[PDB]
Amino acid sequence: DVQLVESGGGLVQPGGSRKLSCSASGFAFSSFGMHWVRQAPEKGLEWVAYISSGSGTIYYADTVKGRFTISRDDPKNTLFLQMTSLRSEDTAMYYCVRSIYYYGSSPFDFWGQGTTLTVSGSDIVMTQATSSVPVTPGESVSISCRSSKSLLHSNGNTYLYWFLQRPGQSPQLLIYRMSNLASGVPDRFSGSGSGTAFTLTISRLEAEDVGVYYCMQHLEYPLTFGAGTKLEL
Amino acid sequence: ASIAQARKLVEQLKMEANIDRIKVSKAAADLMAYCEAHAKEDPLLTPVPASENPFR
Amino acid sequence: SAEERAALERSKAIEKNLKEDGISAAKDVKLLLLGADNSGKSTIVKQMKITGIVETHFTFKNLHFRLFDVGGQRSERKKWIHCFEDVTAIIFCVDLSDRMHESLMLFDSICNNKFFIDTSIILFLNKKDLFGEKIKKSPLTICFPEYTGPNTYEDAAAYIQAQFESKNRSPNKEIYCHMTCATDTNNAQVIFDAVTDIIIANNLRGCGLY
Amino acid sequence: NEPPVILSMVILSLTFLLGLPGNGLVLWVAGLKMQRTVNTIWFLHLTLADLLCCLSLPFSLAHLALQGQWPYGRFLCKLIPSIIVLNMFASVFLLTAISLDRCLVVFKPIWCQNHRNVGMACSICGCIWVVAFVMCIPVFVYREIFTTDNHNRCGYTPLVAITITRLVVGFLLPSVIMIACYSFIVFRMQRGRFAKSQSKTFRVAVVVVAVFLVCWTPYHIFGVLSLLTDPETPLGKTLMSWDHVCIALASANSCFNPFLYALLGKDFRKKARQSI
Amino acid sequence: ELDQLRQEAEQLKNQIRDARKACADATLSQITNNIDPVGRIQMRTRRTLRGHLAKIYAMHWGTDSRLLVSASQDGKLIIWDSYTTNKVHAIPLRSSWVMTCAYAPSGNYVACGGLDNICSIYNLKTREGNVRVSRELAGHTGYLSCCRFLDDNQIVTSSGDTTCALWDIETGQQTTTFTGHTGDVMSLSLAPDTRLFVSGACDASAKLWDVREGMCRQTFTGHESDINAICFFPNGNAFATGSDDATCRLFDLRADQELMTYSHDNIICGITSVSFSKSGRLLLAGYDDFNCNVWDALKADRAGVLAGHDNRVSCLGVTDDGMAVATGSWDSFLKIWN
Repeated sequence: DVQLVESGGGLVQPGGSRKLSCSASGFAFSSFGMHWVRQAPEKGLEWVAYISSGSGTIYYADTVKGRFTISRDDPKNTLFLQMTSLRSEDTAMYYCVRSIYYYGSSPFDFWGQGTTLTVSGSDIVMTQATSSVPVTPGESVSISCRSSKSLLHSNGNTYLYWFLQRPGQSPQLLIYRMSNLASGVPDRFSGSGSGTAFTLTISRLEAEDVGVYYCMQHLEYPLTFGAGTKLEL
Repeated sequence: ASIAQARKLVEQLKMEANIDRIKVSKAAADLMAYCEAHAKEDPLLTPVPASENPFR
Repeated sequence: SAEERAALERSKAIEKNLKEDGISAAKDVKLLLLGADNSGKSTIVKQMKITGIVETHFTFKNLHFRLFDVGGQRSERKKWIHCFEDVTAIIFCVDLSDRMHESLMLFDSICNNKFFIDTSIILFLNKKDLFGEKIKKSPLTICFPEYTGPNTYEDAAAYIQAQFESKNRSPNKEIYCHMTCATDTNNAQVIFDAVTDIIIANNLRGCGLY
Repeated sequence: NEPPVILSMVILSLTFLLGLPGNGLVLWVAGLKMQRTVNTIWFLHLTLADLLCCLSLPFSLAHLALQGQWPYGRFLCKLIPSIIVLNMFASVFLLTAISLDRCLVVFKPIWCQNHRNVGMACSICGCIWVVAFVMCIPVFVYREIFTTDNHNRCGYTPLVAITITRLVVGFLLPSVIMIACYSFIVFRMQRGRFAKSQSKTFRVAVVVVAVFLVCWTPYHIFGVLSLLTDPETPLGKTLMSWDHVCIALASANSCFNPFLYALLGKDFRKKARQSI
Repeated sequence: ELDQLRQEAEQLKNQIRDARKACADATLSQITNNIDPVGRIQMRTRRTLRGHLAKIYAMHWGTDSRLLVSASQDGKLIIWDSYTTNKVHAIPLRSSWVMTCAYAPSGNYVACGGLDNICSIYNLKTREGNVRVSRELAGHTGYLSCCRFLDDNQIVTSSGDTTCALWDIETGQQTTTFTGHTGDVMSLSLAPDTRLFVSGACDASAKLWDVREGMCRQTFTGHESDINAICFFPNGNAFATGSDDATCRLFDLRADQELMTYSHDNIICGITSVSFSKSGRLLLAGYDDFNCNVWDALKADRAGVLAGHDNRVSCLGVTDDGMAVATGSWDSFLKIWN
């Protein structure tokens, strides 16, 4: 089926360079926009770069512009990220994400596997109040995520995303646009909110629902992730 | 050949001729009542202001 | 415009794809093939190389001919004949050996049709030698009661050509006739030259100078 | 109010009043009502150039009424009698391109079906605009201001080369190409399926050529004869008196063009009738 | 025994005609004479969708009153966004001889048919991102004229070989077939409850079927030429059929006869498409005379005209919520009025 295998990560000396490849198969790579998301060893996710379908628009983060660059090879079905001048804070495990956009689409639906890379002002501030909650099976847990600005656009759509990252796996999209349940997700997951304050409700929590939950906004680039509320057994 | 076709045609006619029919006046009355009752919710015969129409 | 810009980009890309597809497909030469049943249509469609509609496309002298054999639709013509307009020409095939009153009626019906008031007809007459043998065996007055003259092959052929060609009335179209026996490879040059003449006429009409 | 100049105002007024309605209506129809076939682009660009000429006609009226001595700034006389030349030469070159297309769509029917689309016509029209703009630079750079009297008039190798270039690229190639092309088109229509025709095509070709050659030739004749005849003499005074009539005829050709090109396209005639 | 059967058929037809005549006591015009007319209806073009390059033959509205699918002879089937005039999908067809299109109520599938005698179903919500041909229903010997999605699993199609057949997209087999028409069936419309449908044949007759049992119920013959379009009243108890005789008529299911005729002296072109309004008071019909006329369904008089098309209008459709109307024509331009 759909497969996104990426490789090319390893021990890199400071000040060097490394070239990463994201091999894609099983889907039409030509019409899909690809992102790049990294995750610190003890911190949350952090958006890095973005390439559109047809290599139209390219964006970079505040700490990423100039050093990094994102390119794709549509006939070869690969996504490339040439990253240069590695500082000490660039260590992470980089993911590969497909985010096709149209009316009613489901961006960030499929995530890659990840390659470890052991290296030797007006943005929307989106924060989760609580960073750790203890839960038990059979109970209901609610996670909240406040946004600095109003995420409700004039067209009636609010851009809030919810992700779950199970231990040892990759994040899986659960709720897109703060109200729509992604395909394959069990119906017990629900989301709500109003303009600034958003909340996600989990009913009949099970042993497979343990992990860390993140909130994300897509109103404008750059994209800011939440602190990440961790729910443990 | 033609015998089967004639039998099918006469069977169809017999089965069709046994349909109950209401008066025309009652049908006209109920069409008119339906047309009048839903007159408020009709963005076409009653123009909608530019504030409340998506096709601005 | 927050993320609808990607949707706009996608719409523009597929609009460009549609435009490119239309420009690429506008270069094809379309031809409509008609005629009575068992009149040699299969022979000619298999003679220039290569269930409802059967399309036989081939290339000759840089002209991509798209020939549509629509003889498989046994239904009312008037409900689907209007979609075959804008065609370059209509090929009409008639069996000279046999099935002639029906051919004349069909030619009269298809030549005076409302949608085909400007499309010229390329008329073919195969099975010439079968007709000559039949003339040597039986007179040509059997098919046409009102035929008077010598009973030679050339006379009969010219008379049939005149009867077929007299059915048209529109000044803007002409009927091209040719003789064939189906044992020949000349059934492609005639279509080519007729199509070139029709192209010149259509271009002159479009420029307004004609 | 001398005859040679009052006639110039009469011709300019009739040309304006016959062209602005016709050019405006034809432009509106070809821009919105009509589709984007290959042949429509030539008419669109020709009507654009003729509307530019008609809109620059009031500048000519003001110049003739004041006997020169433009009261505006330098930039106005640097602009107007350069856009005028650009409009006239663009009209001439688009007429030549229309003739070339008319021969091409006939003598090569096979090629003109594969490699013939709207893009080629648009590129050719852009090339015409570019070459006209490039060729109308000398009148823009060799412009000078000289009062020499009570009022400040506008005027100016400097004159022989520009006159020869204008006459060549406005008279020889256009007329020769047009005549040869229409002769070839008439000849080709005498072979078969066209014998009933060749009576209307010949008339159209000859009337178009006659109008083109009666509307433009005096202008070049007197432009050269001014270089041949010295000034301050009646031979030259008559020339400058009739130069206004020559310019009036040159403007009149612009309004005459739509009535011989746009309105001969019966479908366009029906579309314009429906629109009006 | 042929003569006896013919006599029985003739007397049955006479009895049917007598019963239909007996139920008529007062016409529709006689009862709606004391109501106020709707007045002049001014409709203006709000959006224009210019994507097609050939003659547009069919179109359908989305169940959310926002998406729209259009099919043309160019061999493509584009999905339109009504609110923003964007294009979401461009599906290339196998055969360019297309005469119908349908859009699934759930929004997952899009049908297509034509001179190729095969109904093709396409899958929109595919995991790989592209649209793939899910099935190819091939059981007809004649051109398919209409097809409507009953649900995501079964679809009913009308064919030009004097037959209508209910299909099963899961296995691709004709579950039920409807026969009885003498000529080509060029129109089809489904009930609001999807429990029964009617067909309009080329022999100037209209029959009432039901999908479950699979047998004709009632026949309505009042026209003089081929019927080109048909559509139910919103209540589901009446329908209007437009023919080539330059007239469209209103038939009543319960009365089983005509109600009114919608004809004008200055009208000669035949009807190509008929549709109703949300409340059923306005009946918009497309004409071959280059214009679309808005007919008052109860007063039987023209309330306005929809002019602005350069060719014959092939299809027309009102949104599910009644906000706007869309018309497609042979000049490859699709217009939204409001």
